[PDB]
Amino acid sequence: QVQLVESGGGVVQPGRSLRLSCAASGFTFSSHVMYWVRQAPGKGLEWVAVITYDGGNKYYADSVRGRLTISRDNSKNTLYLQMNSLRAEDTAVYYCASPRGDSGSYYDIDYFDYWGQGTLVTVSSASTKGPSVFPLAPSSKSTSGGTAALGCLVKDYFPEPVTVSWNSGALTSGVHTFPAVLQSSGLYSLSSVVTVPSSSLGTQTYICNVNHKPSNTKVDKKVEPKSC
Amino acid sequence: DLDTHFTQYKLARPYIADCPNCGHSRCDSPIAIEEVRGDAHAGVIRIQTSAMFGLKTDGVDLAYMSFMNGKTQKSIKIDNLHVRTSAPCSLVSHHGYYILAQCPPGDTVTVGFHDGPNRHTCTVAHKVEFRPVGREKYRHPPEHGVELPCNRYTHKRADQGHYVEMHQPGLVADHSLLSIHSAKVKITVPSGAQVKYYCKCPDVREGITSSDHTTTCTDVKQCRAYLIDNKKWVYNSGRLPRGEGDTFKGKLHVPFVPVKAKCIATLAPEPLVEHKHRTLILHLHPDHPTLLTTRSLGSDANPTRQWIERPTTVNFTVTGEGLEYTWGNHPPKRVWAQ
Amino acid sequence: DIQMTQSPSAMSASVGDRVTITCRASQGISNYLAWFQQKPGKVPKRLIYAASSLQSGVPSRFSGSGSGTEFTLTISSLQPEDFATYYCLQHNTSPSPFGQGTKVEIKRTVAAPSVFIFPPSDEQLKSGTASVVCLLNNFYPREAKVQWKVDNALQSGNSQESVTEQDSKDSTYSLSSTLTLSKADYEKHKLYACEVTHQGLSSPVTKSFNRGEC
Amino acid sequence: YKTKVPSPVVKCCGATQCTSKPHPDYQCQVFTGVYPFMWGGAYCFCDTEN
Ligand SMILES: *[C@@H]1O[C@H](CO)[C@@H](O)[C@H](O)[C@H]1NC(C)=O
Repeated sequence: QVQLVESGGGVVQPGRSLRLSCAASGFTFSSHVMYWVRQAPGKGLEWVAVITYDGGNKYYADSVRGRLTISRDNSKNTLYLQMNSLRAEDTAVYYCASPRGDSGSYYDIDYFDYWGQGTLVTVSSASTKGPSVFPLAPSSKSTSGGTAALGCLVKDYFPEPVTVSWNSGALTSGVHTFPAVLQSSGLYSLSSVVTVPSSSLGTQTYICNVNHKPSNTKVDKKVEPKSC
Repeated sequence: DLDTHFTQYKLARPYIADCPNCGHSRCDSPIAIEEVRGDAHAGVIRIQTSAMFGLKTDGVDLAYMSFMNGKTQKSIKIDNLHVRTSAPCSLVSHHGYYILAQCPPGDTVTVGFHDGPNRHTCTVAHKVEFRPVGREKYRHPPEHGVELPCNRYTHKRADQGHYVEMHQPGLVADHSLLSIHSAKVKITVPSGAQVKYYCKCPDVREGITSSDHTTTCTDVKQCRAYLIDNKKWVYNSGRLPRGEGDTFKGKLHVPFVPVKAKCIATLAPEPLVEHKHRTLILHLHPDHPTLLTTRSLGSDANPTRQWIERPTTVNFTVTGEGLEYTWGNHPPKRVWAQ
Repeated sequence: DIQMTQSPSAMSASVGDRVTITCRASQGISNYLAWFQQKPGKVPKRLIYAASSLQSGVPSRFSGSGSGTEFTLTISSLQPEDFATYYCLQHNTSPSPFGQGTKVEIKRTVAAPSVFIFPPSDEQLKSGTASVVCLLNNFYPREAKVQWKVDNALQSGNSQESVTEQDSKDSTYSLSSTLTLSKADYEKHKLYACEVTHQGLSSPVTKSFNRGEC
Repeated sequence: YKTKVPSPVVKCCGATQCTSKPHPDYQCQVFTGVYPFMWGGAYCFCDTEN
């Protein structure tokens, strides 16, 4: 089976350098054109670069020209992307890809058939920080038609991801964990909310379980109605 | 049969290179001569032209020729193909890049059909000398005479004694592709081609594309139109720019390899012997400069070897030990004395 | 450079519908173009190449048309697995840009958002920051406008929104808007309101609280 | 013998260092400042970098 496996992604500061790698197997790597494609969080695909079977020609998107360098080592079945002078705009999942497994010198018409799972590059000056978890308390203002909403605000963490569960995963119905937003501080924030019967607020305990693996932070936050 | 040579017949492409003496000066002729091999004996020459003889575009033929005018292979009936030397030659057979011909002695070899509205010939400076096989420095193969084991090129084509390389053609330039649309330059592709766009203005320098147009640059003289036609392959000629990629394989068999045939050699007139006391008077009437070799049969060889052209009488001291002399291609003989 | 323009940027369709996605190149690309389907969190998968060659193993319901500058992907009968983002790619030249992508979402009946407002927690206020959260729950279509008002003054530049992917069961969206203030600015004002405009609402719905009221 | 010359390689701008092939009597050399005309007109316009 054809496989591509990206590695070397992570958190890097602006202006620093990072080197991505992509190991290839199940095809004759040294005979085929190789490509990098990136996808910024919540954006469309962006073509980054291409390199020939021999490495003799190399092309780049104008957004990355002079900062990114594509290379390969045919003896190691490995593609590389050297990234220099990284910017916040370079924050993306980078995918290693190739055409269908058939060869050429400076020609291709089978663009992008086989791909890797992608590796996340995050360009930020932020350091690893655990979230602060605050209750979104149910109230008369968060009640509609016999349904109450309650939640947890998971604020000021870096990097992604956090995981949020409710009642250790026993509560899944009506749960919405929103995509994280990048704040102007360079820290992420998200909310997780759940809708529950208003009659259950006095009898059922609601706990959000927040886990941020990068900082080893686990927080279990009980969400109760605000006592007046 | 004839169609059992598809490797050179299908895949090869008539290429065009820089003939040194194309008519008046060095043009780019479709019949650029390369690798003249006049190393045979009887005067048969193998010429590796840049045109592809024999095969029509439509698979195979022999009464046709494929030469490249422009970006396309304008194949025609072969009709008046000249092979010239100091005197005009007489071609024997033609197979793709190679054409085997028999020529008289000379110092220049020129090739050219005459497509009719135009000539399209080519020459090259290369001496051609023809030493006949044997002891007689003749000039032309005679009607009769003895035969000797000469070496020459077979007229047969279905051989695989030797092979030659054939890889992807290089980036042929073609200025005629840089047209303009009165606002910007327009590139074009005839069919399946994938041209390269390059221009002097600060713009996309790579420009690998099918049918497309320039970004900003406008001056035709400030651009380059490189053409890619990797569908066919050409000979590894030293007058054509290398493709930037891989040496594509495919061994084109050499149609005319040397073989050890038998040529008819001349036969010098018989000498007139006249015996004399311990002396062999030999009357000689050579027709062409012929080697004469004699050696004593005794303990001391006492060799004697000298070319003789003008009729002359030579004498030798034949002792009681005996003497041997080989006049021309005649078999050797021996003599005594009293 | 070449640019690829896709129309529409998003569309809503039902199962069984004929979907037509158009891609336009800024310069001629002959037929050296391909189409890719991407599902949320997955790698792209190629569906068509050469502007009409269907990829081996891809369903016969996918089809492609056009040449030169204008190209199309046609899904003849949209299946439940076809709700995804579709990209065109030109492959005539390097650089080889993708289009912006066309998102095909599940069409459902209009659903009005359930609107909820959450005051900042007393724990957050001890940290010197106040986050006010407005939740729009289970609405369709995705187009919703949230407007923060503090003492009836319209807020700008101090809120961030996040929207879920389309729910796999009810085909709705949920939206969270977070107004972020300093504790000092939160303590200066009294009335905090989230005003929601959506097609399923006959008039804008306002949810509000007074600071320090229960 | 026979002097088999492979097709020569030309780059429009910037040099090209040669490698010592294991061929018998493999003689390699680089030329600069060439401005090769061929077929359709000139091949390059880097008049010094050719
Ligand atoms: C024989 O040899 C003598 C001495 O070299 C020479 O002068 C003469 O011409 C030769 N031939 C005859 C026919 O005597």
